[PDB]
Amino acid sequence: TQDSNYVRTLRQIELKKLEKGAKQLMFKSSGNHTIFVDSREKMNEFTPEKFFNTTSEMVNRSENRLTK
Amino acid sequence: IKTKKRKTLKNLRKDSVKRGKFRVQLLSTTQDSKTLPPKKESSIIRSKDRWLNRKALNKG
Amino acid sequence: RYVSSMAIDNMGQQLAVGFASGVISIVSLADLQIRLLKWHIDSVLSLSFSHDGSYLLSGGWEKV
Amino acid sequence: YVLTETSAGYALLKASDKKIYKSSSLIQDLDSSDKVLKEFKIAAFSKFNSAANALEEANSIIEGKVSSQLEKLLEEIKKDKKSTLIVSETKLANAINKLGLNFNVVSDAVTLDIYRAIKEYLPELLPGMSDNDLSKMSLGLAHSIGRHKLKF
Amino acid sequence: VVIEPHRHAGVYIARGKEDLLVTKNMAPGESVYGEKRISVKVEYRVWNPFRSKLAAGIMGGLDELFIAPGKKVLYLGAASGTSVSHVSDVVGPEGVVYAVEFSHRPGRELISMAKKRPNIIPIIEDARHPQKYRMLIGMVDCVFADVAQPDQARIIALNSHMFLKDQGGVVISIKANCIDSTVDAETVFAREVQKLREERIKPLEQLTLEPYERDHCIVVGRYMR
Amino acid sequence: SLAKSPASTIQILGAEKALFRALKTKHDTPKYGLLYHASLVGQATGKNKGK
Amino acid sequence: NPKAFPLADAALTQQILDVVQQAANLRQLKKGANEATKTLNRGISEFIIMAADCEPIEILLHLPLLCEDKNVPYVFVPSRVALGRACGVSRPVIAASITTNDASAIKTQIYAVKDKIETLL
Amino acid sequence: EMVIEGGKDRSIEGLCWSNVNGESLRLFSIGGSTVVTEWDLATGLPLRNYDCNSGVIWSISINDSQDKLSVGCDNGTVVLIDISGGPGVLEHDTILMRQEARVLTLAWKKDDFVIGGCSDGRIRIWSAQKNDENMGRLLHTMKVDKAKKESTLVWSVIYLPRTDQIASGDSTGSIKFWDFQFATLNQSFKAHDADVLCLTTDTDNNYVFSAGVDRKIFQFSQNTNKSQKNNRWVNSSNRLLHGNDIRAICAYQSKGADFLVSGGVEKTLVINSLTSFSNGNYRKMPTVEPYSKNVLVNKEQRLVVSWSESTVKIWTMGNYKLVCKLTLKDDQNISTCSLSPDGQVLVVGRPSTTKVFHLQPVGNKLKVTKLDNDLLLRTSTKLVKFIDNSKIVICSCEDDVFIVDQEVELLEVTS
Amino acid sequence: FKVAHLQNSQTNSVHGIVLLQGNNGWINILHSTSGLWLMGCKIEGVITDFCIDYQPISRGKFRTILIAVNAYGEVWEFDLNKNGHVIRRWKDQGGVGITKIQVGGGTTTTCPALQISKIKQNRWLAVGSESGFVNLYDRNNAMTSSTPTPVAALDQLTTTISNLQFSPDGQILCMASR
Repeated sequence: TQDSNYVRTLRQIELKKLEKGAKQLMFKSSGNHTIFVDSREKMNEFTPEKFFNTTSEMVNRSENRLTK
Repeated sequence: IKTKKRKTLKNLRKDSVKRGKFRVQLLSTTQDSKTLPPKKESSIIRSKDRWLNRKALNKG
Repeated sequence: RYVSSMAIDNMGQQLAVGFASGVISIVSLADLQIRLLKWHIDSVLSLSFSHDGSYLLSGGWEKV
Repeated sequence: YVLTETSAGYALLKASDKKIYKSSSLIQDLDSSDKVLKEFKIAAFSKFNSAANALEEANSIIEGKVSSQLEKLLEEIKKDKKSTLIVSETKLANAINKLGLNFNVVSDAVTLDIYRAIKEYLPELLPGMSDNDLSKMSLGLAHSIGRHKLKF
Repeated sequence: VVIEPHRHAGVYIARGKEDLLVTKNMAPGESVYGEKRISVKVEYRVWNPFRSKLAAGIMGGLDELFIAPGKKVLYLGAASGTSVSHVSDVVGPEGVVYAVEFSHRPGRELISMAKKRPNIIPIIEDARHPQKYRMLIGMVDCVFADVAQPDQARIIALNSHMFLKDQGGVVISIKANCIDSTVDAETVFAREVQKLREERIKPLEQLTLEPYERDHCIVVGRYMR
Repeated sequence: SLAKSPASTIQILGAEKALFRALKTKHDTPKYGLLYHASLVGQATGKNKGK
Repeated sequence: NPKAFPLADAALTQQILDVVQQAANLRQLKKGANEATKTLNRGISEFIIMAADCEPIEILLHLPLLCEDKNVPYVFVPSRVALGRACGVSRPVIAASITTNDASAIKTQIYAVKDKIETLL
Repeated sequence: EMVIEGGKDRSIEGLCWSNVNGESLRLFSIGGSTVVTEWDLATGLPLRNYDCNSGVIWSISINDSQDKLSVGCDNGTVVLIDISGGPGVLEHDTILMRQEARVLTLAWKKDDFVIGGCSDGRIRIWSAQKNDENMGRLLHTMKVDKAKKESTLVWSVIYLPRTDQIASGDSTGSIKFWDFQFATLNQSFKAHDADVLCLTTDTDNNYVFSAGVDRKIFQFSQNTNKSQKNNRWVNSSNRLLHGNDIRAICAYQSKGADFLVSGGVEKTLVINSLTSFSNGNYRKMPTVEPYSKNVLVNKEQRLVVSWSESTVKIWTMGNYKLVCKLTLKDDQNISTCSLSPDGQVLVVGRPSTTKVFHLQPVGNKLKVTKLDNDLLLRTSTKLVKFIDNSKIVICSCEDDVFIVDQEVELLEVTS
Repeated sequence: FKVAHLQNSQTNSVHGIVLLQGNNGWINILHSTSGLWLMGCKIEGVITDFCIDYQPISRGKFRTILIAVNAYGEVWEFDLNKNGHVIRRWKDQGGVGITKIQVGGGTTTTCPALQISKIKQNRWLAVGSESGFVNLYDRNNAMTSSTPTPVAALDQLTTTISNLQFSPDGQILCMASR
């Protein structure tokens, strides 16, 4: 029972290190973004920088896009 | 034209195409949403009639 | 509508009319409401009740 | 030719309309106000405006969270008794003080629109108060009623 | 060590040793719930996309988040300060958040953080009766919903028809299991955006926030009239 | 935060350094903690003050 | 008791106590409120069963408060006596935590009962 | 009297009336979807599509005193909908205590309890009595005798108020009567050979009629004084009247009307007598009585148009030859139609829009072209009847009478 | 099965019934001379055991009650001298795996009455369980409560109760485990 106590407190150390290490990281989002539009031409077009505003740097990663 | 008429029909009728990471859905019309109740869920309607036409009751 | 059998139970509450078509009909004698029992495919030849009146023996042209 | 009962604390406000009672309870689509349409349609008739007294504030708060037949509403029935006029209540569950004695009350499906207008422009013309003062008296009433219901 | 701004002021990205999202302070000096504090002379509280729900929508990318530093916002579902603290940080001392909840067990810490911030005013009444807090405040500039009740569309429809000015914002967080389990998120979210555009809410975007929550979505819309 | 802790924690609540050295090497943990100065534990004598 | 949220009906409580009996035979439950909260802290509990029968129920209704932090299912059954019979001791048992396992023989029964629990949340 | 049509891929599985005394009739109906649909009887349109907040609705029932509405859903939920707010306005009330299997049929005891048969072979009893301690939680569960080689589904549940029982038909064919208090079976009959889809009762609960996919209607009677003082139903009678199935059964009983009405997979209706079921006579209705027509002819070109759901077809006499058809699928539902004399322009018209098509006989075929008119495209049409080759008269679903190609003054009626 | 006595209750004619415990909740009662199925009583759950109680009514008339227990602990009492209809439904306090119910202190099926006037009402009712717990109810007062409390819960032997029998006077109960 005391070496089970030893392994259990080692496990709890790593558990707390895990949770308050993952609390201070940032993970890349992966969500199905959906945009609702009007009749058919707004859907046929490219969504023309409606929130990208550059098609090179600030389009395809969404953790912070920008408006210059 | 015989082998792709349903293809061009569905590809012109259907909406919500992809744009890279995104997907551009159409919103529907108050016309249809206020003239009709929504369609049946074919899953549950098929479940009920497939049950009433299961093989264990010998229909004929 | 020809009747070939009849039986009564020990209280006179119900009565079994067995017809030549094959059916049986339990009438309830206090109010003359009937209940049909159809198994005999030929004429019903014999009916009896049990003592408590809750079982009806019947016999006909099938040897059953 | 009508009044409307609007509250912000213990301070109740029976604000009269700049049109007829039928015009108030019939159209309601002509305000669309930026500020001037609500300023023209508005008329600060009666303001039973109490203070930051916790007793009066929590009393009208309980009467707002329940049926609205409080003493301030009796004061409004006193200060609007002209010819059994038409009133616009906020909540339909205040039916007792809505139709208790000589007041043709109406609160249905456009009364909410005119309450949207007058609640959008309460502080700009109805009192002699300012926006931070209205938010401070609202949060004082809110903390009072919160610590009253949620015990300590 | 380098703080860059976001699309919405009051929301920043602290890049450097940990490129992680962050808001300002309206609480001078202290954290509220043990969130990490970064100073760059100026104090900053880290938002978490897992501990909170709006931060996950920001991290998934919400362009016209109507929570914005020149408004006042109505929060129907916090139960505790862990999200409305960051909403008061982003709305700043100019405006006001109305954090309205029903279950008074974590309403204690809700009122406790509303003591520290005058930005946050609490309401301890259920959000299907907005008439019980008619007499407290009206005409908000953006509603937020985090209720996990089945009548989400009806509750926020009543709150937006009573307290939301025209052309304002609606942000609703929808859990799929609180409406319908055993059927997938795509059908239940399409059903809820149709249920919400039955009211005068033009839907703008939905996103599913998948690395932070299982089977959730955030739907934004503009209140028509 | 004290109420949502188990009763074993409330037993050893004061003696954290003795507890965690006696767990991080495989030794015997304390039995009194901050609760040693209660009057009932004062009335007890022997191993039954641990009890 | 009014403040014992989700309480099970008879069929669900019969299958809850059946899986409690076979977990007690497989030595896969921690019986008692302090052992249940220890498994809640360590994150090795599948679901928590409590008894809506203790005369202070506030000696119980604190492990809900850290069940809703670790999103572990919890349920109430009406009898502490019957929960003690199911756990297989001679005393009444107020709370019991079915611990986690991945090679367990009754893993499917545990999963079925915990899904029936989280339907009523 | 009237017909309320629905369109493509629309069905209707349950429907209930509601008439609070002094107010208008109200008609709610579920389809195969997540909403309840309340119809206003004037126009013949839905006036409300209330999306119930849990899953796909399998059954619907109306409270006694008709202020609440149960919808029993596919995810095991029973949702209460507050009806008494006025015609049209429906509120969510309470989701009752959940379960695993889908609840396939509902009934109410009174305003107090709600009984539900589910697809796991069980019959739950919830309490919908507001301001009780056990409101919403399921009080009892009963289990019917399962089939040996397939799953059992309880398909029909009714409450019998004269006694205190629940009658229940399940998919083994067995019909069981359960004492409500003590929640337990009194007697089981092994009546049908396959499922019992629908069962009903009369006013004083002297009879219970029942029917299902084995297409016989069974009658269970308790009319004898000994039957009433002993609480003993007997399997009285049995009739074979339907051709394929019986999916719906109901009963009406008044001073000059006592009939049970039944219909099924074969499309016809059947009327029998309630208190004289086995003895008396019955009437099998025609499968269609065209009070609203789907066919009309024009004497020029010897041609005839006919419209089924969302397609029209035209053929000529000669033999006969199908000259043209219009499977317009921009449409979803059809309604009435008329042709011009000389056979030039067809006009099809439904309660949402109408559309007019020029026709030109190109020989052994036709050529059909839409001619645009947005007034027609916006108007609701019931009847179009062609004053001239160009002028038609339009009756709108909101009681307007236009004359196009404009307004008839129409006096009002005493209400 | 269990064998018991039943009275016609329009004649004073008794006959033996055998009572068979079936699958769903069913008890099939049938005549002990002719084998005719008389009636059936269904309880809701897993039927595990049942017992027969008798109570006298007048000179020469008694009434037979079937007492059947769920596995979960809820007990049905069926009057079966009339049609097999429930008269009481109560719940065992505690007890989760219920294996064996027994009555005693009067005429049980194991202390049977030789003469119809010697039929007695049973005083005690023991519900013995899978953990070895035996609740003991005193039916001189525990026929009214509908959540009756046991007069004692015995716990002396620790594995599954498979026999529990009352002595004919009703002063000893015998717990036994196989």
